[PDB]
Amino acid sequence: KTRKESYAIYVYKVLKQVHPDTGISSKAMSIMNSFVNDVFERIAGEASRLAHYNKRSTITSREIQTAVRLLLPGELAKHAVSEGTKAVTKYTSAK
Amino acid sequence: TRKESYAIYVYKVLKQVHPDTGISSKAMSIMNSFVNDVFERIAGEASRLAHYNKRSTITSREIQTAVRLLLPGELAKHAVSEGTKAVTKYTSA
Amino acid sequence: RYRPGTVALREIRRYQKSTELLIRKLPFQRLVREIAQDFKTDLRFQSSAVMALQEASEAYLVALFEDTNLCAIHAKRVTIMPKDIQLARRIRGERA
Amino acid sequence: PHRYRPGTVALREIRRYQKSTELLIRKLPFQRLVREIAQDFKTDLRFQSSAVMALQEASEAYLVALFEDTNLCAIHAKRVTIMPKDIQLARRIRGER
Amino acid sequence: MQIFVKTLTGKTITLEVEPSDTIENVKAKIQDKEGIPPDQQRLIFAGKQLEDGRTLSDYNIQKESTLHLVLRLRGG
Amino acid sequence: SICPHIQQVFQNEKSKDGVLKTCNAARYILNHSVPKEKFLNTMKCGTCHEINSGATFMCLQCGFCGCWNHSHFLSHSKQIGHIFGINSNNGLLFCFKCEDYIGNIDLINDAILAKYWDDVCTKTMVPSMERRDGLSGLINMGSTCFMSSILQCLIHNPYFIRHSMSQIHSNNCKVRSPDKCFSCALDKIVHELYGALNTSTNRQTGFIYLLTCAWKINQNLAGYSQQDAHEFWQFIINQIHQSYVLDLPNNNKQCECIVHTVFEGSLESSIVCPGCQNNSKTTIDPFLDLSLDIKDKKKLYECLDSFHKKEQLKDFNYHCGECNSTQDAIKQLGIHKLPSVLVLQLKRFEHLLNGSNRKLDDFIEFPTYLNMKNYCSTKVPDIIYELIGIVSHKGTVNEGHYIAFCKISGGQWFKFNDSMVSSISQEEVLKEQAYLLFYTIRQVN
Amino acid sequence: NIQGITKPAIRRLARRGGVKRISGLIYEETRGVLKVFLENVIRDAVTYTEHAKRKTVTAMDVVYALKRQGRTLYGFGG
Amino acid sequence: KVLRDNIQGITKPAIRRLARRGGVKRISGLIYEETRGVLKVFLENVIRDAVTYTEHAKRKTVTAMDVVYALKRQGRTLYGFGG
Amino acid sequence: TAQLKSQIQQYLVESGNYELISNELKARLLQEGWVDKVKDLTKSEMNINESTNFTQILSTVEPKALEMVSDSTRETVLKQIREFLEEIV
Amino acid sequence: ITIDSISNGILNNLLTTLIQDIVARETTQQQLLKTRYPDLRSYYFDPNGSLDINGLQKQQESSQYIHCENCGRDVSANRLAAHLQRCLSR
Amino acid sequence: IKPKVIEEYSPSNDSWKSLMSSAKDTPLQYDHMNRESLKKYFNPNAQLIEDPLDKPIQYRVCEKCGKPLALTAIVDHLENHC
Amino acid sequence: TRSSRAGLQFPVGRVHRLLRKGNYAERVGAGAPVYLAAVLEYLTAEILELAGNAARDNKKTRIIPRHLQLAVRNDEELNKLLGRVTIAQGGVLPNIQSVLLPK
Amino acid sequence: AKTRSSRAGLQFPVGRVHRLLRKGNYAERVGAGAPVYLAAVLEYLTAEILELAGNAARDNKKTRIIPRHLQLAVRNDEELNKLLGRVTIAQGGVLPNIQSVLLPK
DNA sequence: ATCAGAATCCCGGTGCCGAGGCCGCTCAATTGGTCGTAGACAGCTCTAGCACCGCTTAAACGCACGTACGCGCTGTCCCCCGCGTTTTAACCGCCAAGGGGATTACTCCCTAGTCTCCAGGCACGTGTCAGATATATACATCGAT
DNA sequence: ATCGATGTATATATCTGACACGTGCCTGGAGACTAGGGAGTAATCCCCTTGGCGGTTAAAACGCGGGGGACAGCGCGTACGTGCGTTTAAGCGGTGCTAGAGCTGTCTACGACCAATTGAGCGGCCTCGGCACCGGGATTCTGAT
Ligand SMILES: [Zn+2]
Ligand SMILES: [Zn+2]
Ligand SMILES: [Zn+2]
Ligand SMILES: [Zn+2]
Ligand SMILES: [Zn+2]
Ligand SMILES: [Zn+2]
Ligand SMILES: [Zn+2]
Ligand SMILES: [Zn+2]
Repeated sequence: KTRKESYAIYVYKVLKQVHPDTGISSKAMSIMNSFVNDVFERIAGEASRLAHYNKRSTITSREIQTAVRLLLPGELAKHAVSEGTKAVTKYTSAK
Repeated sequence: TRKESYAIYVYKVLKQVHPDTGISSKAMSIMNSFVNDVFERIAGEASRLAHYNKRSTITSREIQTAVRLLLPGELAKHAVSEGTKAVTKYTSA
Repeated sequence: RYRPGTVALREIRRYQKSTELLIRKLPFQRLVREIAQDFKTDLRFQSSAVMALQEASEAYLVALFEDTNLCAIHAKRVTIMPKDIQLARRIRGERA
Repeated sequence: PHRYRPGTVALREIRRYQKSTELLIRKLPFQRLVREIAQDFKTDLRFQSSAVMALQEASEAYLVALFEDTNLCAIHAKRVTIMPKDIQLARRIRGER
Repeated sequence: MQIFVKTLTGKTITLEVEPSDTIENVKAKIQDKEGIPPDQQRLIFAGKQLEDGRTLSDYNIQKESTLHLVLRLRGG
Repeated sequence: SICPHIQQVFQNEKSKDGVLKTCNAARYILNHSVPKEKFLNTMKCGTCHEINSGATFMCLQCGFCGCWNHSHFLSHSKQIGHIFGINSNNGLLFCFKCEDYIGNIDLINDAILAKYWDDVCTKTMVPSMERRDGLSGLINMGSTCFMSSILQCLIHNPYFIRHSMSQIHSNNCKVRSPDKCFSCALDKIVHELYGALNTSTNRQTGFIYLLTCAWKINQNLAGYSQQDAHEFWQFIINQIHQSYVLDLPNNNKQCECIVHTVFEGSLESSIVCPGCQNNSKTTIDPFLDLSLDIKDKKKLYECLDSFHKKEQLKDFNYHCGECNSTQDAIKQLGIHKLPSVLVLQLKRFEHLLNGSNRKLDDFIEFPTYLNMKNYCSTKVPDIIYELIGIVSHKGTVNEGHYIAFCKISGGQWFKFNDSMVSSISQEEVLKEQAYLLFYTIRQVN
Repeated sequence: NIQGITKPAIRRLARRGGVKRISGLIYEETRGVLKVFLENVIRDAVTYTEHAKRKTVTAMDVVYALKRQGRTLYGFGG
Repeated sequence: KVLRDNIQGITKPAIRRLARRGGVKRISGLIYEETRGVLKVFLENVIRDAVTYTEHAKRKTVTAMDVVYALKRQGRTLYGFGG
Repeated sequence: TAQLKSQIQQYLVESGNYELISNELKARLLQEGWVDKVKDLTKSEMNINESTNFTQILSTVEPKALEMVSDSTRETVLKQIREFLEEIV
Repeated sequence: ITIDSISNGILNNLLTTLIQDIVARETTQQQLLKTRYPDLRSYYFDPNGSLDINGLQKQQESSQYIHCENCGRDVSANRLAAHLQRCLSR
Repeated sequence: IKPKVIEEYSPSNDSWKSLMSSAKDTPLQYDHMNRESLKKYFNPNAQLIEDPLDKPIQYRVCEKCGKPLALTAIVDHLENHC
Repeated sequence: TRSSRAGLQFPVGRVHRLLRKGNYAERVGAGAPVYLAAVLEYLTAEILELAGNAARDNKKTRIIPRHLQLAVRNDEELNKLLGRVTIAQGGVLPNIQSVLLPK
Repeated sequence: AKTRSSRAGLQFPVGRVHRLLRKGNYAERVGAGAPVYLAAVLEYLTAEILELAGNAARDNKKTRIIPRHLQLAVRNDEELNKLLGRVTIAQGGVLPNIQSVLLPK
C-alpha cells in the first residue's frame, strides 16, 4: 500500500473550529485540497520568481508577504498579512 | 560590467539567410526578448513534465514533447525534425 | 393552454436551480472515443476523465450561451443568432 | 468655396494613422498624469523615461484594442456611431471589471 | 506665535505656528527638521492625543505651549 | 474561638447598642482630630502622662487613658474592670482577659451600619474564597495582548475599585446600557470578577462587551491588529471623561470625573533669559502622564533629572524687555501640582538617519519607592511614592508582546499574562524591561 | 457519431444560460464549437498519455490539459 | 509638490486620433469620460504593481524591468525593452 | 522627678517639633524597605507559632525588630533631636 | 542626669508605637481570613513558572469556544476578533 | 529648666468625650499626611486614601443582583436599585 | 512540535519539506513556512465560514459543492481571485435579465 | 571541432544554454541531448522569423529592418500570430484593415 | 376584477449507505550538534532626473454652418413553442474475462564534480553611407455641374 | 457623363548620426578522470478496465397550428462633421548638481547535513442518522371571462 498524503484532518479541524455542528462531504474536501494546493504552488512560484529577479537564493518572510500582497486583492491581502504577522509574532515570542 | 546576449548569433543567422539586410538595435532587443521568453516557456514546460513524471533529470524526450505541446502542428513537426537531425549529428560525432 | 414564454421561464428556473448534467453519459463517451480514435488507437479511458470532460464542456457551453444571450439582448433582439455566437467568440479572443 | 462631404476626411485620417506608427499621445501630459497617479501610492518617487515610454505604448495598444472591439460591437449593432454601452458590453465580454 | 515641541532625545524645538493652523501644518514643520513620517508621529498634549482635522485653538492650546512627540510600539 | 467576654455583653441589647454607639463616635473623633491635641488627649497616659509609651488605649466607659509599657491601662481593668480598650493608633478593640484583639467579628468592623445590621445579614453576603481578589485572566481573542494588560492594572486600582463599587455611574447614568457606554461595560467586568453573574467559558462575558463598544467608536483599536498600549491608555481614560459630562444634569476648566480628580496634574515652564534673571512669564499646562527618554541612562532618577535639566533655546526668536537684547534664553520645566497617581512612560525607541527606528533594550533601574522632593518648582518636605504597577513589552518597534506586572494588598506581586495568572517574587519584577510605571501617593511629610 | 448531442440537450443548455428563444443553426454552431474544443483537449490528453509511456488516459492527464489551457477545474484530485 | 487636474491632459483630439487608428468612423460625445476612466483604472493597476516591485527591491527609482514584470504578470508582455 | 519628662514632651508638641520627628522616622524606614522586612517577620511568626495571640506575637517581634534598625538610621535621628532638646536646656 | 539617656527613651517610645501599629493590623487581617474561610488555602507558587495560581498549565488555543450573543454562534476564541468585524457591521 | 515654657505656653480629670464638639467641625484628618502640603502641592479635589494596600478590598455581595457594593452604598442599593 | 509554538493547525514540517523539494530556490528561510501556513489557514477558514453560512441558509448540516459555488460567486474578492477556475457540480447563479420578464 | 556547437553544426552556444539550464533551478540533473535540441529549435524559429522580416523589408525597398517590419511579419502569418497573440511589440503599429460597411458606395 | 385549472412547496413517514470515530500501525519531524558561506553592513564613486530658463510654433479650443441617420412608428409576413402521439435505447443490475498498471529487486553507466588551460565574446574605439529632410513635379481622386 | 482643385505619390541634392568593423583581454567554456546514485530492465500480482445480456421507461422524434416576434419601409430633427480665427500650451537647446544607483572590502550569524527516536499521521472497520425517496395536501401562479 502507498502512504499518500492529504489535508482532510486539518480542514476538518478548521471547520469544527469555525462551525462545530456542520459536516462536509468528500467532494468538498477534494475541492478544498485542490484549491489549497493551487494557492500553495502559486505563492511558491511567485516567491521563486521574486528571488530570481532579485538574484537572491534565500526565501524569507518579506518575499512571501510581497507575493501575497501582489496576488490577492487589497483587503484580502491586508488581512492575510496581518494574520501572517500575528503568526510570526507568536512564533518568535517562544522558541 | 559584462552582459551576455544573443546579438552575434542572430546577426550570423540573418547573414546566412539575408546576406544583404541590416538590423536595428530595437529589433535586436526585440529578438533577444523573444528568444528569452521562448527559452523560459520551454524550460518551465520541461520542469512541469519532469515533476509530473517524478523524474530528477531532463532528457531530449522532455524537450521534444514540450516543443510538441507548445508549437502548432506544422511548426512543431519541423522543429522536432530539426532537433532530431541535430541530435543525430551531435551523437555521430 | 399556456401562452408562449411562460414554460420557457419555468424551464429556465428549473435548470438554474438544478446542478446535475443535462447530457447523457453514453453518447458523450462514444463521441469522445470516436474523436480520440484519430490520434491513437487502442486507448483506455477512466470514468473520472469522461466526467471531467463533460463538466468542462458543459461549463464552456453555458458561458458561451450566456455571452450569446447578452449579445442578442444588446442587439435589441430576443432570439439568438449564429452571428451573435461569432461576435462573442471574436471578442473573447478565442476565434482567430 | 469648396467643401468636402462628411466621411471622406475620416477615412483619410484612418488610413494615415494606420500607415504611420508614431505615438498619438504626447509625452508631457501623460507623464504628469502618471506621476499624479503614482503620488497616491508613495511619495518622493523617481521614474526613468524608458518606463514612461513603455507604459504609454502599452496604454495606447490597450486603447486601440478596446476601440477595435467597440467598433466591432457597433457594426454588429447595425449602427455606425459608437456609444458607451458598446464599450460596456466589450468590457463585459472581455471579463474586465 | 511660537511653541515648543519635545523631541525623542529630550531636546526641545521651536516652531512658528498660528492659532488658525491645523495639526496638519505642524506635522509638516516637524518633518522638514527631522524627516519623521507623520503617520508614526503621536502628538500628546494634556494627556490627549491630537486628532486630524482640528485646529489648535479648539484644544485650548495657547502661546508658548509644550508638546510631546512620541512613537508607537505595536504588540500582540 | 470567639471572645466570651464580648459575647456576654452581646446578650443584652442596650448594652450592645451602647458599646457600638461609642466606637462609631470614637472613630469619628480620631478621623477629625488636630494632631496637636491628638497626643495630649488620645495618646497621653493618665498615670505617668508619657506620650506614646506603647499602645495607648482609651477607656470604653470613661475618659481614662493608660500606657502599655507600664500596664497603666491594664491596671484599670485589674482595679475597676474595663478590659475593652480602643487603640488610638488604629481604632481596634483589645480584650485584656483574652490578651488579644477582636478581629473575627464583622459587627464591630461594620459598626457604622449597626442601625441596619439586621438587614445586611439577610440581603447581603461575604465574598467567596476564590473571588476575594478577582484574579482571573482574559482570553486573548487575537492581537489583544495590549488590551488585557491595560485593564489588569485598573482592576486592582484602589481608586477605581472605590469608584466602581460605590455605584456612582450606575445611579447617575442616563442610558444604562452596557453595549453603549464604556463605564457601563467596565461595571460589568468588575461585577464578573469581584461578584458573580446570576446565576471554561466563565468570567469572560464582560470582556466581550468591551470589544463591541470599542468597535463602535474606533474599529482600529478593536484588537484585530497589533496596536500601541500607551495609545490605548489615553483613549479609554478620555472616554470616561466624555461619559461623565454626558451624565451631568446641566463652564469650569477642571472636571470632577474620576480621571480629572486623580490623574490630572499641572506642569510649569520657565524661559530664563541670561540678561537680568528676572524671567519669566509662567505658563501652567495640565497633564495626565509623563514621557521620559532613557538614552545613555541607567537609573530612574537619571531620566527624571534630564527632564528637569535646563536647556538653551537655539532656534527661538526672542526680544527681552529686562535687558532689551536678543538673547538665547534657558528653558526649564517644573512641577506645579502633583497628582495622586503618577504614571511614567519610557521612550524605548530611537530615530535613525535612514528613517528607521530601533528599540532601546537597555535596562533602566527603578526603586520601589520614589522620592519627588528634588523636582518641585516652589524648602520642600519629603514626598514619597510607591510602585504598584509595571507594564513590560518584549519585541521590536512594530512587533512584540505585552506582559503586565501588578501588586495587590499584602506586598504580593503577580505575573499578569493573557491567560496565565501566577505569583512572582518582588526582586524578579525589578529586573524586567519596564515600559510603563505606576506610582501612587503614600506619605507626605 | 456527432449527432449524439440532440436538440433537447442543446435546448436545456441554452435554458440554463438564460436563452428564451433559439434559432435553427445554433445547434450546428454549438456542435462545431464542442467538436473543436473536444479535439483540442483530447489531443492534449493523448500527448500527455503518450509521454507518460502508458495506454490508459487518467484523470490527472485531463486536469493537466485543462490547467494548460487556463481552465483549471477543481474536484478531480488536481 | 502635489499634482492636480492632470487627468484632463488627454484632450479630445488625442482620443479622436486613437479612435481613428482603430478604424472608428463616427464618434459620440460621451466616449471621452469612459475612455478616461478605463485608462485611469489601468494606470492605477500597473502603477500599484510597479510600486510594489520597486518597494520590494528596497530602491527609490522605478526602472523599466519592474514595468516589464508588471506587464508580464497581467498577461500584457511587451517587447522592446529587454528582459 | 516624674514631671520632668512630661514637660519636655509637652513643649515638643507645642513647638511643633514632635510631628516632624515622627515624619522623618517613617521616611527613612520606608525608603529602605524596613516596613516590608518587619511585615515578612510577622507573617512567618504565625506559621511557626500557629497562633493569633497578640501578646504572644508581640513578645517576639518587638525585641527582634530593635537590632534590625541600622545604625545609619539611628545616628541621624539622635543627632537631630539633640539639636531640638538643647533649644530649652 | 545626662542628655543621651532621655533621648533613648524618647526614641524607644516612638519605636514601640510604630512596631505595635504594624503587628496589630496584621493579626486582625489573618484572624478574619481563617474565621470566614476555615478551608482557605494559599495560591500555588511555581518556582519554574509553568503553572498558574491553581497549579494548571495554559490551555491550548483555540481549544475553547465562546458563545456569541449577537448571532448565537459558538465562535472560537482566536476567531472572535474576525467574527465581530462582520456580525456587528450588518 | 527655663520658665519660658511655663509663662506663655502653659492624674487629670479630663475625658476623651470632651472633644466631641471639636470633632464635629474639623475636616478629615490623616495620620502621616500634612494638610499644609495638600493645598501647597496637590489639587484640592484630589481623592486621597492613606495606605490603600494595607488591607484587602472590604465589600459585600448582594443576594439578588450579586453586585460588589461598598460598605457606604449597601442601604442605597437595596431600596431603589436592587 | 512547531505548529503548537505558533498556535496554528496546518503542519509546518510538511510545508517546509515541500518548499525544500520544490526546487524554487537554493535555501529556504525559517519564517516563510509559518507565514505561508498562516495565510493558507486564514484562506481556508474564510472559505469554510462562507460555506457554513451558505449551508445554514439552506437548512443543511453537510456542505455540498453547490454551497461552495454559491459562496464563491456571491463574494467579490473571491470571484475576482477565482475567475478562471471552474467547480464540478457547482451550477450557475439564479440570474434572470429584466428584458426577458413579461409585463 | 573543439566547441560543441561546431560538432552539432549549429550557431547558438550549447555551453551557454547548458549553463543556463544548470543554473536556472529547473531540475536537479541535466541531460546531454536537451541543449542541442533546444538550440536547434531556437535556431529554426529565429531563421523563420528572420526570413519573414527580410521579406517584409524587401517589400518596402529598405536595407535595414524596423520594428514595423517585424510587426507586419508576425501579424501576417497565422502560426506566429497564434503563438504571439498576447505579445505586444513596441513601435509596431496596427494592420491596414478597414471594414467594408464603412466604405462609401 | 373574477375564478377554474394546473404547478409547485411543505409535511409526514420510511428506508439506506457514506462518514466520523476508532484501532492498529510506522516513518518523517524533532532535538542536540557541527561546519560552512550568502548576506548584512559600511564605504566610496559616479551619473542622469529634475527644476530652469528662453525661444519658437503646431496643435488645442471655440464658434458657424450644414446634413444624414438612430430612433420611433407603422405594418406585414412566418417559424419556433406548446401539446399530443409514437418510438427507442439508456440505464440498471448482473456476470465473465483479461491485460495493463502498480510494485520490488537487480545492475550499470553517465554525469556532477574537480583540476587545468585557452580563445569567443565583451566593451571600447572609429570610420561611413541609408535614410530623413526639403523642394519641386506629376497625378489619382472627389464634389458639383 | 465632364471640369476644377486638392492632398498624395515620386525624383532629386545632402548631412548626418546610428550602424558596421578592428582590437585587446578575461573568464567561462573545453579536456581528462573518478564516485556513486538515479534509472532501465526482469519478474509478479490483481484490480481496474472492457465486453455481453435482460428489461422498461423517461426521453427523443414527428406533426399540428398559431400568434407573437423578426423584419421592411417612411418621418424627422437633432447631434456630429467640416472649416476658420485665436492662442496657448507643447517642444528643442543647453544650464547645475546632487541624491540615489552601483561597485567593493569585510565579518557572521543563520542555514544545510547528520544520528535517534518516537508519536503524529495514514490504512482499515463499523454503526448510524443525516440525507434520499415517496405519498399526500395545501399553496401559488396563470389564462380566459
Ligand atoms: Zn472605665
Ligand atoms: Zn502611661
Ligand atoms: Zn477576655
Ligand atoms: Zn453609562
Ligand atoms: Zn474630566
Ligand atoms: Zn534681561
Ligand atoms: Zn453575533
Ligand atoms: Zn441588590
